[PDB]
Amino acid sequence: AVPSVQTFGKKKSATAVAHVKAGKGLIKVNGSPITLVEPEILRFKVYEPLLLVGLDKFSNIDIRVRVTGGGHVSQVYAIRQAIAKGLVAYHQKYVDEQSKNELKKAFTSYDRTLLIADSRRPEPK
Amino acid sequence: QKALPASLVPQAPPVLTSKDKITKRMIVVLAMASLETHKISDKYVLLNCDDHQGLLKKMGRDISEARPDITHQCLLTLLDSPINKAGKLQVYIQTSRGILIEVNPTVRIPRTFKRFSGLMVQLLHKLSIRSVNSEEKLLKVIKNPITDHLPTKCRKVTLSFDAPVIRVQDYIEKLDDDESICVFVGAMARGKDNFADEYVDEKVGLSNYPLSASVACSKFCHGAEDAWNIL
Amino acid sequence: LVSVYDSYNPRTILLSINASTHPTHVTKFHTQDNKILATASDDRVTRLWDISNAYEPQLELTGATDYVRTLSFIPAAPHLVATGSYDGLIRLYDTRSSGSTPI
Amino acid sequence: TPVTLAKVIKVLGRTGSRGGVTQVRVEFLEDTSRTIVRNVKGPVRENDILVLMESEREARRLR
Amino acid sequence: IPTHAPKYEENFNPDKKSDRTRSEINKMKAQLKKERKFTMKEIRKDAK
Amino acid sequence: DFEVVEEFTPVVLATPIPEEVQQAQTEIKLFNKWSFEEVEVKDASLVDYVQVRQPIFVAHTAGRYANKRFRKAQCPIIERLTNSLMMNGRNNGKKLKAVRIIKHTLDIINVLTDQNPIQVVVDAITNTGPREDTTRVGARRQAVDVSPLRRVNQAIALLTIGAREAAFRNIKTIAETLAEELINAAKGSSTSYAIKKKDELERVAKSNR
Amino acid sequence: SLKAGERLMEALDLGIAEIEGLE
RNA sequence: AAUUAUUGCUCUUCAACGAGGAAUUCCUAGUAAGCGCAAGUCAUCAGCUUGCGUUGAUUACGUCCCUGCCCUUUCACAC
Repeated sequence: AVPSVQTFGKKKSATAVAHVKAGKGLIKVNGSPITLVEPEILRFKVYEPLLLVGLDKFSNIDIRVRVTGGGHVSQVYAIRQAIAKGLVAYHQKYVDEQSKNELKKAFTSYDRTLLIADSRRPEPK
Repeated sequence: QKALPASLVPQAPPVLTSKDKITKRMIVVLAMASLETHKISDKYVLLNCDDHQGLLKKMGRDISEARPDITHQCLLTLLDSPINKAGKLQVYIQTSRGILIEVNPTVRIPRTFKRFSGLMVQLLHKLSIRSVNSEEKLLKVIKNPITDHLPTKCRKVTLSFDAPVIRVQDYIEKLDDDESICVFVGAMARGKDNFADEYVDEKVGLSNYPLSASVACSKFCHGAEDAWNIL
Repeated sequence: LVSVYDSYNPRTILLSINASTHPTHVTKFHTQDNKILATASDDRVTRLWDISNAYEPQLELTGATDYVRTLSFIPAAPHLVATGSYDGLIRLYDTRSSGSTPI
Repeated sequence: TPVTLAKVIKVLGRTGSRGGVTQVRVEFLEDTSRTIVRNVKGPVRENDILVLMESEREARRLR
Repeated sequence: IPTHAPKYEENFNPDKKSDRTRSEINKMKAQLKKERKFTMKEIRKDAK
Repeated sequence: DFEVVEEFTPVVLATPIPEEVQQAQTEIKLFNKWSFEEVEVKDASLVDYVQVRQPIFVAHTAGRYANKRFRKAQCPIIERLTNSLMMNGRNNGKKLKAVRIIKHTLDIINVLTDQNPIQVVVDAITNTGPREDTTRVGARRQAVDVSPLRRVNQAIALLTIGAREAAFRNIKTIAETLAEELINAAKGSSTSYAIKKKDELERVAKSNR
Repeated sequence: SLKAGERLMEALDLGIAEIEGLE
């Protein structure tokens, strides 16, 4: 049994599930590499959990993301949320708490919606 | 010394619309134009000082305020002036009831007031008048205010009797190289010049003696032509 | 006309200059400066344009009596422009000066 | 002419101003003690800077 | 600049309509529509 | 001679990541090309309202900026330019199209001017923000000052409206006309629609003070 | 009409003008 | 066989149109606006009705100046 972690990301009807296990660096979304995530114009939204912390944080793990629902924009936001939360959870479960806190600080400083779900519920006046 | 242009063939200058925001030009706005159509019994007619005194008295509006002939003769003067033929003149009509009319410089206003009245009736009810040769809209009714349709860099004056007398050629020379001129002329019998106080930069006067609206338009057009060397 | 396109995209026209009424036989880019375009036409006037504001020529070089159909930029000196014309004279212009007459 | 920059120290209330117009008190950034009362068209809060073309006119109620 | 003569109708009436047999047939269709709508409304009122 | 080593082994991921994406971790750049540092707001009184301090990779941030009165000042200014490009009806909601237009506009600006296009956008907004305005008094007009937020809003609206007007009924597209508008507005060249409108409003205010 | 405070400024203008003139 | 224009092309011939005037109405966040998809639920609806998701903003969030409506003027400390 390898060390593995399951996390979820949401944006509207989209839902992404990330499995982060011990590995070599394979980052796949829907059975396809992360560098083919469409659209081109929004690929860096998917990339930015990787680029905020560094690829060295991803050097020893495998991320596998399965996404259903929603549209292109919703699915991109669900992917990036699931990947960020899976990084934080893996570094808290099998790596140090200091690494977890530093990752959470970086992600929170850039964008909290990487970590906490953005729910646009109605507000009656 | 200097090379000639490749073609010395004379060419028709471009006609100026409100789509062209950039080109320097002269613009005349005939404000407070008395252009109102009313239904008799059944005939729609443009209201007249001479032919509709009974209708004007019944509706309560004064008969001296119903003067579309001033607008007619000012249109004749402006469109027959050489600056229009050179293509550097644009005409807007601002009626007293709030209707704004754009006049294409290529239109030919009929010389007789009867035909002018019929044309104004059809224009005011159909919102546009096209041409016989091509279907281009020669007269159009457009959305207020005028400053939406005016050029972007434009200097706005009102022709008024009380304002100090200027020289038109010197004023047009003092204008900038890229800036256009807009002149508000009251196309009315007897009023006072509040018609364009929301738009204009300033009020200027043309002569010490009182002028008709057609004479004011003709004087400012002649000064513009001598300033821009049109002739 | 002087039409400046993207080098590998014929659909997009970044700039279109009405340089002359006569044919423009030379269009060259300044080698030292990437902002300057030199055009030589049958007006017998060569014109240096800035790529940013191309409504008026940045500089007009005159003094040629016939048909400038070649120009060049001296490599070390970015102020020098050489124009060759059909009257036989290669005229060197210093752009920092007036530029109406060759040095 | 040079323009003056003045920071909003207080948005004045119960002025009686015309709707859309807000009366404020601003302290000059150049001389940090001088103050002047002005009228502002946009949404203004405290501690933002206004660029005044003239620094001498005292604002009145527009009504 | 060119000059174009305006296309306008003397004695213009906005209420009155502006080949001719087809126009008469179209007016007849308009009359048919009005009559059919009116009879439908009358029949429905009687039924209620 | 002081050195800190934090990488003790060169990183190779099993999935291949492109090299420009690999240099993208050292600095966050707009569309991976334009740098938010050495970007300065030239006009103070607009530093708080034209914000470039927080780098982004693309101009599609789905944050809430309408909940609070001055929350929109915290929004990135390229995002606000994109949001104003979604205006004028026919392309309501087509934000990816507007982001593509901004991307091509910044490419055109950098090619023509050899500058950082974010700085050109900042200079355009700070120049085209009018400093004095009028308001009607119940027809008298009285000159008033204008808040920095309204200055930024009106600058963005004037730039986008001028770009649309230049692109309409013409061969040139919205990206080319917006690039021309931003270049002339940053230059203050008075060719631009937004600078002409700003000078017109300020002149009317100077008259009616 | 006038707001409170504007009446105070106009009263201050009138009164202080009279006092300064008398002094 | 062009009378049947066999037909072809062009001109002439006849109507409308190129984003909608004055007035007037609605509207503040997953809102305006766009896009399709499904259902047809005892009233209502198919000359349509309702639902569902997908993209998704600009501007104000102040003020009683105007136009309305409403309300008052009859526990300590401090006022």
